[PDB]
Amino acid sequence: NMKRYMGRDAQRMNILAGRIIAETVRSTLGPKGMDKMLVDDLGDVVVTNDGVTILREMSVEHPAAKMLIEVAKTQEKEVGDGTTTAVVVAGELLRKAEELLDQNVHPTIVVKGYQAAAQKAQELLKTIACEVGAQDKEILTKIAMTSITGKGAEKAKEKLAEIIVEAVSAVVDDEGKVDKDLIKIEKKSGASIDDTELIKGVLVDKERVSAQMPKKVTDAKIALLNCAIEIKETETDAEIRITDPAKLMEFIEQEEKMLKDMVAEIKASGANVLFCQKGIDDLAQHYLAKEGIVAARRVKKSDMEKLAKATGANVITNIKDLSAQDLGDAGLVEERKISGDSMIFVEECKHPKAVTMLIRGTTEHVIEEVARAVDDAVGVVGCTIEDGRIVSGGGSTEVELSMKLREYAEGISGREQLAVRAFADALEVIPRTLAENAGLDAIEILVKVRAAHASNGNKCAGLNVFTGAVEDMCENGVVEPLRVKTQAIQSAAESTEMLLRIDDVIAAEK
Amino acid sequence: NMKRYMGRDAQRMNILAGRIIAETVRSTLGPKGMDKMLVDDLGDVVVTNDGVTILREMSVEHPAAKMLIEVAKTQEKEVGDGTTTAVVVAGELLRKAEELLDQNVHPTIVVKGYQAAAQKAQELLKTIACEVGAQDKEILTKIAMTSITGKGAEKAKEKLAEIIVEAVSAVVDDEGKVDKDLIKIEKKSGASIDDTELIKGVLVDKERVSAQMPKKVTDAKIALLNCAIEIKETETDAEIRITDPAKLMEFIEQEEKMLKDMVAEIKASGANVLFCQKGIDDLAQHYLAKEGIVAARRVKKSDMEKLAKATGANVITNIKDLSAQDLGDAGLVEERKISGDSMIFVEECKHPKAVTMLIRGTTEHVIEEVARAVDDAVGVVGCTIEDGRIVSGGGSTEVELSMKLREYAEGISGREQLAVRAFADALEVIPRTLAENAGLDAIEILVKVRAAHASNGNKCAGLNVFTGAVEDMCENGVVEPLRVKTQAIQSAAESTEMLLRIDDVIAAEK
Amino acid sequence: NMKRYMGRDAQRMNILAGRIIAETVRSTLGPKGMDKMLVDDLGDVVVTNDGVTILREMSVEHPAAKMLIEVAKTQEKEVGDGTTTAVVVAGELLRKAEELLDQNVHPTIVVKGYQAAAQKAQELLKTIACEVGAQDKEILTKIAMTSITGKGAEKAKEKLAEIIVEAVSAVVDDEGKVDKDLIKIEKKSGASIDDTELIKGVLVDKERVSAQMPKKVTDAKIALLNCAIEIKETETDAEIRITDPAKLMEFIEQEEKMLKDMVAEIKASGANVLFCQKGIDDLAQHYLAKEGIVAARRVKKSDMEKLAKATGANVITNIKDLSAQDLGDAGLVEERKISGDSMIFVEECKHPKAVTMLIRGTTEHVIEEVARAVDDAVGVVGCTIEDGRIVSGGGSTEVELSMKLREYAEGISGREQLAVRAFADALEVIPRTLAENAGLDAIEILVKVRAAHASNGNKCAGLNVFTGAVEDMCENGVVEPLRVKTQAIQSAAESTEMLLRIDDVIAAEK
Amino acid sequence: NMKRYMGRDAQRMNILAGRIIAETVRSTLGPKGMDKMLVDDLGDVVVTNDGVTILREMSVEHPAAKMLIEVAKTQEKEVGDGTTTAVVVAGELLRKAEELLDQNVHPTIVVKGYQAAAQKAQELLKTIACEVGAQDKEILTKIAMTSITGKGAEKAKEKLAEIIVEAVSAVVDDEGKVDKDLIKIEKKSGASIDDTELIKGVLVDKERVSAQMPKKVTDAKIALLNCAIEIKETETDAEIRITDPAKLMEFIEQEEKMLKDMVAEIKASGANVLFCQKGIDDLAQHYLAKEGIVAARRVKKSDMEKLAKATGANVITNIKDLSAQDLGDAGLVEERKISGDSMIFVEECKHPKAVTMLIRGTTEHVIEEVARAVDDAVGVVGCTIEDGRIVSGGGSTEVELSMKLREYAEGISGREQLAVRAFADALEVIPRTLAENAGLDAIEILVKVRAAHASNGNKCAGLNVFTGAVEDMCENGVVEPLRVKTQAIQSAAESTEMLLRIDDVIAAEK
Repeated sequence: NMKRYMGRDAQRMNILAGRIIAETVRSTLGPKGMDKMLVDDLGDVVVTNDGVTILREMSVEHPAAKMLIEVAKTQEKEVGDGTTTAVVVAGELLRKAEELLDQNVHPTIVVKGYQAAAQKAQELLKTIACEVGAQDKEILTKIAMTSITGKGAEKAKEKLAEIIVEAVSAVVDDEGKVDKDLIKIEKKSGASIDDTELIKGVLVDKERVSAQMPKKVTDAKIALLNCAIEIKETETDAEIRITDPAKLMEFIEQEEKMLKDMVAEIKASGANVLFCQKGIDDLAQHYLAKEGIVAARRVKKSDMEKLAKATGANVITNIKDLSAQDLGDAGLVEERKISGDSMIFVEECKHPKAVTMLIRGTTEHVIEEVARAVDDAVGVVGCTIEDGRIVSGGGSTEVELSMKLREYAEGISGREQLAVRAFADALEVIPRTLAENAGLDAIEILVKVRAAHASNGNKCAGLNVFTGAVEDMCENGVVEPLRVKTQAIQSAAESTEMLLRIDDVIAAEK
Repeated sequence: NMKRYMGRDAQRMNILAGRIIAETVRSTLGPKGMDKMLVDDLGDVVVTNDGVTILREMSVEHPAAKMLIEVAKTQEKEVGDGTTTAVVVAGELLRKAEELLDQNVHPTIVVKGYQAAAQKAQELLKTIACEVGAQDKEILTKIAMTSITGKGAEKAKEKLAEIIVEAVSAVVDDEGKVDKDLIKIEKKSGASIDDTELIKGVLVDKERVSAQMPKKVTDAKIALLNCAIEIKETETDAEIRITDPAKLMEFIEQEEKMLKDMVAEIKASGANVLFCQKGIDDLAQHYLAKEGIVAARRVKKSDMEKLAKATGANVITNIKDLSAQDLGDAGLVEERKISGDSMIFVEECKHPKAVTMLIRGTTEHVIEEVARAVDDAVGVVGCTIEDGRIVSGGGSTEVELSMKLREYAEGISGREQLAVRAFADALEVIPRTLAENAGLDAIEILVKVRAAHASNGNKCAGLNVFTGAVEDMCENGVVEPLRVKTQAIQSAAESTEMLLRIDDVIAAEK
Repeated sequence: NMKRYMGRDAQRMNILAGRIIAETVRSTLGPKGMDKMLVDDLGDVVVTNDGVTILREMSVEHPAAKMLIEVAKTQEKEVGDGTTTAVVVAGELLRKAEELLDQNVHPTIVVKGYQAAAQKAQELLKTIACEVGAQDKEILTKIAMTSITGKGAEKAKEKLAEIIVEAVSAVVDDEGKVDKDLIKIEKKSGASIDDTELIKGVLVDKERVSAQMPKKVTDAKIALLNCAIEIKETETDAEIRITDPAKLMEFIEQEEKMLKDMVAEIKASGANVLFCQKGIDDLAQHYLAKEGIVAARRVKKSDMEKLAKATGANVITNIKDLSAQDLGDAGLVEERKISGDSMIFVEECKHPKAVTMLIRGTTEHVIEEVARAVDDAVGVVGCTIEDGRIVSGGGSTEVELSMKLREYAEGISGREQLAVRAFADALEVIPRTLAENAGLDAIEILVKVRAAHASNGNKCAGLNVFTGAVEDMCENGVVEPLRVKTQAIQSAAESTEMLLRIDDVIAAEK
Repeated sequence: NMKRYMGRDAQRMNILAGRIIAETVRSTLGPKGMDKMLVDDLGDVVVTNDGVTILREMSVEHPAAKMLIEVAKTQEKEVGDGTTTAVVVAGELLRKAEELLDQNVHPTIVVKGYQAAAQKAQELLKTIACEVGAQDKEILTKIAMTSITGKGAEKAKEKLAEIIVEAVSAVVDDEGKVDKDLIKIEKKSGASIDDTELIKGVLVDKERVSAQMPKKVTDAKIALLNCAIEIKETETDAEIRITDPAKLMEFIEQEEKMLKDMVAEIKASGANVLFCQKGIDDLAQHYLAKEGIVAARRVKKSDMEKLAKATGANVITNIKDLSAQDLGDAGLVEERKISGDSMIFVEECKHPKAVTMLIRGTTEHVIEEVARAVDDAVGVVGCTIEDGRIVSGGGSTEVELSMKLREYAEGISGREQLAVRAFADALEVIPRTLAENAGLDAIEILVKVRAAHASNGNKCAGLNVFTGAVEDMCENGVVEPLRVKTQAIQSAAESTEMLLRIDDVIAAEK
């Protein structure tokens, strides 16, 4: 019952099917891209702009499509959004090989061509790289503004870019390995995007441990405890053997003394706020309250980590080693209710190594996609400070790229010319698809812009989709990180190279 | 319902079916070989070039095909890639026997012939053996370059061969038993092949045990512990019987003292990095951190083994025997995140007995097959230093081999001549299949190259598939280990010999 | 639904069905015999030459066939291979009785005849017995060379016979009860038969217990321990009741002391190699390593037994009784990897009472059947030294046997003549079937060889299947143990005798 | 359950499916074309080279494919073979529109382009027309030799072309409407093609009506009767009322007299051979035999028609009007058995207006396809004398056609350029597909031949598939009727034009 594909059969399936996946998602590309609604088997509803979410959620059957998950997953780790860009070009590359395969051009020649094209593209990528001010926050923000496109919340790119770039600039480390996961994205539905804000510290989704404890403490002295605040029990099994009535109270009171004195030791640190990863004994809560100590229980480990990054406090295992010099600082620690939801807010931190962006919004889908938009911008900004070099975006540079690729094809010649020239031909699909999704005549845009664009020193001329005509991309600030174009485009092809080597598909049906 | 085959019936099935398996995989052979896509019953997708993976993953039904698994499995242990070479010749040997069997040539005569052919081939194998510089790394690398063919990452054979041969030369032992499993292949998807590199030490896929511990230590003092760092519990069952309140704290504190002092003993070794195969008590982490000790927990035993090979450190069971002289060394021990994945890197080791090659790449399939390519090259290089003798490859030598096999057939005569001559005839299928898969007229190549090749002292003349014409294989460096051709070809036949003795197949259907 | 057979009905079934089993396996007989492929219900594949394997694996339905399992099973215990010989004759004996039964010859007369034939055959067996040098190893080897026929690895009978006969001569005991199970056959797929070898000692399929222990020790001092090397626990239930904190360390250290001192006692024996049938405590490994003791854990009991036979070491239960005089010796004990498989080799033993033959080969089937071939040769050689008397083989002697059986029939006369003469007629089927399977005219061979063979003193004239003509079997060394022909042939008939008494078959269907 | 296609959906289906039909039949094109085996639902076997047979016999499901039946059916009526030529180009035209449709080029623009291309092609067709001798039989035969290609009986084109062209030249009428159905193709399996021959007259598959009649008559006097030779019965119902015994014989004898005298009247015409479309009374046979009249009964109407064309005899209804001047002539009328099959042969006719080609051959398939080959040649020869103008064939002229089509595209410009240039691009697929089916590098042939072909006055340069290289088509006589290229190519596109207008497919499942 399972189908078996060899040679041309496998080619027809792999090419058409992967192309069909691309044909499905091609509409999502860029400022003019639209969105998709995916509902799973259990009936749960997801609204997405994200290609990876689309691929990982859609019930993908053909292996060749499943390959795109691997590529897009890597694209997520490096560049974030715009993966549609790579997919669409690959779809054309599949079509371009189909045409050459119909001529019976040897598959290894096509791949040989793409390898040479990758090497030549690397040179071209280094050539198009525009050096920019590595520390200029405002221009960096301008890049972030372009980064915030292809979602409906770019109307507020003003505040949004400010928060996102500020957050990244805050976490800048000597070494580029800066992990954007050190910037927390906190989601809370309710209200609208207008209430979104930057917290120079951390928001903890927990409740005040005891109702009687202070609700707000300004210059807090933060302690981090990962141990439970209870009567400690040994690892070795042990049992009390009582032989006299008074012992009943002596041992009960001993546990009272161990807890109480342990709390006195907590108090002896000077701590005024204490975060516990595990639980807190009811009586512990009582004494801590009487000691004026504000407590948070069962704090999620990753939150414990961000607390350390914000306050400077170190997680202590043994209270006996806990001293005042182990305490961290926060300009304000306060218990807050947002949309009536009790949470513990760590704000105004002195020298936070991590920060948290609070996102507000009308629905779960709103806050999911806005939060996703923030992660996306944050990734590309991170790359932008990681290599202070950019290129114009919007499909404009790919014209200049194909421009000289055609020259290489002419200098190479023969059948290899076909493979490289076809690559170049596919490289132009990006502006072509943008134009079509923008509702414009793509032939008009490509011909006319290509004519203007080529012109030796007219590099930045691209398409303005708002006025629907050729325009200088530079002054409008339509640019992209060098890294995003670099890794996405080159890898897009290099992964296809393996698919092109496939001449036999033997697949069982699940 | 089960089918039963005897005599000719069994012959027709065994010959056709095994031939069909060969017909399926024949396309995968050599520099011009293509790839296959296999998807299992659960829908999981595998992309492979490897014959053994193909046979062990494919749902093989006919026993005769299952036999090839046994041969290919041995081929893997000795020679690695190129198993297609043996399979294809065997397929022709099956066809050649079919023709002779249609004449009713006695099966034992065919086998008798192949036995004589194996013995004569051994003499011929010793004759074609070219002695080469046993320690010449660069020429060895040139061999490795040929070894890296039949995969799409040979574009980077420059760096790749350098790492692979360097790694093997590093682990050279007085005795040839050098086990290439002493060279670790570490896979990490992300980025592209470009980032692949040689680690003169070991990469450990674990996280820093305590967040507060040093993240980087240059000249580290490595200790290897296989015991858990916890309060030790006896093998004999034991229970504490408490009769006084103060005992509760005395025993709790006793465990604190046993742990703490045990840690002091760890500190007394001078160790600055400690690897634990089992777990580490939370409080242990605290004290070790305060002692400035960098710790790794739950370290995989095989990683513990490579750590010993890299640092010189010995795995200690009893801390009481742990002393500074038991410590090993590493030029750098550092906590790193790659693609945002926390790992512990042991680099720049002084005199590493094992090394680790880090492979980067765009997809899981990329890193699987590149890693497989590395294992393959490593095996054939190992054989190459194991016997410093080589032969030309590419099907060229097999012409010279059949050349004199024909002379033997003429000196032997009779019906035995048919068996030996048929063997020789089958021996030429290799260049023949390469030619066909290369898109060329195989008769043209065989006739014309055979004419040139024979010519007494024109041994190295083989086929250049890039220009598609006869060429001197020597100057182009198209060569293979003596061992690979030796074991693969001789065994290929010797296994068939048993199949030829089969005159009755009685098989139940699963 | 079950079928019921009486009288002639049962005769027709029993005779035809058992004959059909014989007709199936008759092709496997002798130097010219072929092989069979049996695949079970689970799809597992077995390749065999062995009749017992064929019968015990085949799904046998008819009871009469199941009877042959009992006979062949006994044949295995006494003579090993050649069981086809007995089966085929019995098949003819069934046919010969059918002819006589069609005349209504009384069943008890047929059996009465076979009883007399067994008695007369015993006299004839004693008469044909050729006395040979009981201790001549080389001629014994020549017998072993004939023993190695009917498998495809007789090409290497040179080395193979040398190892097999040497191994038997090594284990010769004053008493003939020598059990060939005292010679171990060790199988390792990989490489080819060429690497097969004799180990004057034992190969143990286990790993070095601690990585730090010596990997090779020449003149080893072997100790055999069947007890686990751990803190000993009493048979009586016991529990420690701790009342003071210091006890925690006192009891932990007590176990450290019991283990450590126990190891000191091990060291006090002088032992340098220790085999443990059970497990070894992790700390025990540490101390033993520090003491320079090479250890093997979880050693299979039968391996413990062969170790005793090789080294002279005695298995000790109580270490307290272990002394240096209990230690055994081995010329070399070494940790080896074969095909990358860690194993512990006990070689060069001084006065080994057992030896181990290492078999190499390309597939599992190779090593199974080669190992089976070794067991077979070993059994018939054992019989050959057990009674230093032989006869010519190849069906030649059975002519001389029938020759005088015909004389007995003539001296007996009457209906009894028919039974005995028919037995004699069946006795000639062996050379007849060999001839047919050899592709020759069986009537030509039987008539012509019978004419020459009879001739008073021309006993050794038999068939040379290689040149396909009559030849003196003696000079070509085509001979068999007296025992094999004796037990196999006589019993073959004596078991049939019971089947002939069956006049009623009432069998339920499973 | 039925599927519904709109817009792109319908485009993808129509384009792919029709292309797939083309991909199936493309292999059948030209001298190097191969054949197909089609077996219907009832199991009957058809072997064909003919596209129309392929389409009308294959179970075609998609309407777009069914459209090709309409085109090919017309192609059959005008040009006969080579329909694959049109189909393949259309398949590329579908692919070329797919590429333009993927750019969203307006469908009417594509069609507008093809309309202009048809008009320009008409001019180009008139331009390439080579005027040739209208009555030169031998050169005409040379054209017929090319016409006989793409079937395996062209080995005998010598005799075959001679018969076919002679037959056409024989039936030449002042007016071109000459219907080739006036040349009968008579099939008789048996013997081989060698016995094929031209009959200047007609072969009738009927038996001699009376065994006693002459078996052979040289200068026969032919009469054609379409009425039955029986006692005539009135249209009006009538009954005889007998009142006297003698009347019984009077009326019986009256019928004897009416028949007999009617026969005398037949004899009075002088006729010596008589063909009856209906039956012949038994007694009529008797008298006609006695009168020396050779008779054929139940003659098929179409055979009656060819008899008139051969002899000049006119079909008579009323014998009373039959006179000697109504008789036709034949040089020989004879009863013959071929392969033992009695038939009536009308040969050596004086001035035959129709002729019959007798085809012999080994199988039914042989005579079906050879007969089909004869019909095909006859059609294209007919066209060739219908307009005494030809062009080179073999894909050579289509290069020159596209050559100037490219010039038109350049002189037209804009988006219309794309449509026309794409047409031109598709026009080259013919030599491209020939090259591929010829086993050659199509890019090599197209590039190299295009380079030579273009060259102003180098028109006739095409591909010689026998030597596999460029060659002057003229001297080798590789030419085609002006009509065949004209009607086939232009119509091929004009039919596609309608398919391109399809934007909605609503199809029920049968």
